[PDB]
Amino acid sequence: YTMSLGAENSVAYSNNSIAIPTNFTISVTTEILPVSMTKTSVDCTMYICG
Amino acid sequence: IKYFGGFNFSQILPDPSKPSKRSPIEDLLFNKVTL
Ligand SMILES: *[C@@H]1O[C@H](CO)[C@@H](O[C@@H]2O[C@H](CO)[C@@H](O)[C@H](O)[C@H]2NC(C)=O)[C@H](O)[C@H]1NC(C)=O
Ligand SMILES: *[C@@H]1O[C@H](CO)[C@@H](O[C@@H]2O[C@H](CO)[C@@H](O)[C@H](O)[C@H]2NC(C)=O)[C@H](O)[C@H]1NC(C)=O
Ligand SMILES: *[C@@H]1O[C@H](CO)[C@@H](O)[C@H](O)[C@H]1NC(C)=O
Repeated sequence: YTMSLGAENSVAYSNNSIAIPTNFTISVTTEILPVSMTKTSVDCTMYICG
Repeated sequence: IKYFGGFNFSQILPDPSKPSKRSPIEDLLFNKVTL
């Protein structure tokens, strides 16, 4: 299938029409961010030379 | 209908007249960039 961006929605914009929420919803969203990588250190004379 | 209180947006809104569904500004940008 060809990719579909999303549901095509049309908002009833007018010159005197306003929409106001009568309620709400407390949404808790998780966000993951890496901070540090594995700390490594090498030594040629033992890696490069046996 | 597009009567945004007198604000004209045809420059940036998509223009269906052209075969590509792109705004005049977007089309100017596309033609100004040579790949
Ligand atoms: C706002 O939405 C909440 C739910 O998101 C409504 O609370 C629900 O109310 C119904 C009764 O109509 C209960 O059966 C549900 O158990 C309620 N849910 C929760 C999580 O408590 C709330 O009524 C809405 N606000 C208004 C003013 O109706
Ligand atoms: C919005 O602006 C565009 C141009 O940026 C207007 O289109 C021009 O309209 C005049 C008539 O007044 C023509 O002479 C030009 O040839 C048109 N140019 C283009 C590129 O179409 C458009 O009429 C304006 N619309 C509103 C509602 O203000
Ligand atoms: C709301 O919409 C039109 C958009 O052209 C606006 O001009 C007018 O004030 C309103 N509608 C009418 C016909 O009264």
